[PDB]
Amino acid sequence: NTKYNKEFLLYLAGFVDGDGSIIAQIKPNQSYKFKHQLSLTFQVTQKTQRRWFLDKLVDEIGVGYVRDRGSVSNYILSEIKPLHNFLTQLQPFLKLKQKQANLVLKIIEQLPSAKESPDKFLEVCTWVDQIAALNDSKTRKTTSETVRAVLD
Amino acid sequence: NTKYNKEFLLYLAGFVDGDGSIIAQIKPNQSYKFKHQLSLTFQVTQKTQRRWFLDKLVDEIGVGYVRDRGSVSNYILSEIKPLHNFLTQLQPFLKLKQKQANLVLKIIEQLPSAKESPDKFLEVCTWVDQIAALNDSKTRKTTSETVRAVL
DNA sequence: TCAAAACGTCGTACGACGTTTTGA
DNA sequence: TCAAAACGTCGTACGACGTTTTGA
Repeated sequence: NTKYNKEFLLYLAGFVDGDGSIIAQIKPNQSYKFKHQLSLTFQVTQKTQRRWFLDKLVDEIGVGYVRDRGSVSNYILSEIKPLHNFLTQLQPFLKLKQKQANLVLKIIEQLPSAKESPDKFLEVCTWVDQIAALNDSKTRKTTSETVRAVLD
Repeated sequence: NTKYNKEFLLYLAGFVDGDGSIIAQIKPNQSYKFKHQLSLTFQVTQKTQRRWFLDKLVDEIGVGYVRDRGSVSNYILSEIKPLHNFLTQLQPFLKLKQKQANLVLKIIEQLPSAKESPDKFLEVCTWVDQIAALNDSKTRKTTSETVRAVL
């Protein structure tokens, strides 16, 4: 892993609480077993002028990347093992997004177990619902209950 | 004149850097000698469902109040002295808003110096701009020129 | 099959201002 | 003539999804 110092973890938990985003998706893909991918994405969208912030932010955390969208850039971390580490250390300090982080961790820890059984998959898809609910969910298309459809 | 928890200062500096607002307005009013009020505001906006978090702020910081906006809510701190204290302690831990902090600080300090000698009042009004420059301003109306041309 | 990356999308919510009153 | 509250309101990000690709 990598072990994050407490001064830094404190600041970050603050900044994540206000300006930052924890996303959980079920992505229709024909390529998979259950024909859905479970993606966890942690992300912070800054204004490209400020990319230095997201870049320093890449260097400090030591994992993940910055994508330039044009006027805006994101810091993205989709890598599961580092993500899990990041979110365990941050969770204790989160005053707002704490539950979503705990839900991301629960989802991750159970990921392998979910590939095995169909109805076990849906139990995990519900948590990626519960996560969605804790954001203001707009364009959401694929839910846990969309999956149950095909699974039959 | 409260001293703050460095643990809580770090979290807050992180929070403010992301979600916080430092606003410097030149607000024309007909009362004042120079016919402008000088106004500093540090605000945090949160959906009213989360209003407790705003209350926590009123508590941890000790001063300021929550305004219920309907579906959303603001924590406001407009009191100059508490604001100068708060920003002094927070300023070293600010990354993204760091500059704004030190302007509101340097403004607050020069306030009485501005109450007297308008050419200095102008010099200070200038600092409001530079703050508005660090935010991306949208509806900005009254500026340091707006005042000056009337001086 | 899977973890990841790559990339496309858009309706409004709210930051950052306004204006005007209170209570000295 | 002040500080400080009260209250009002708009433009363009942007957040939270989305689809598709990559390479083992």
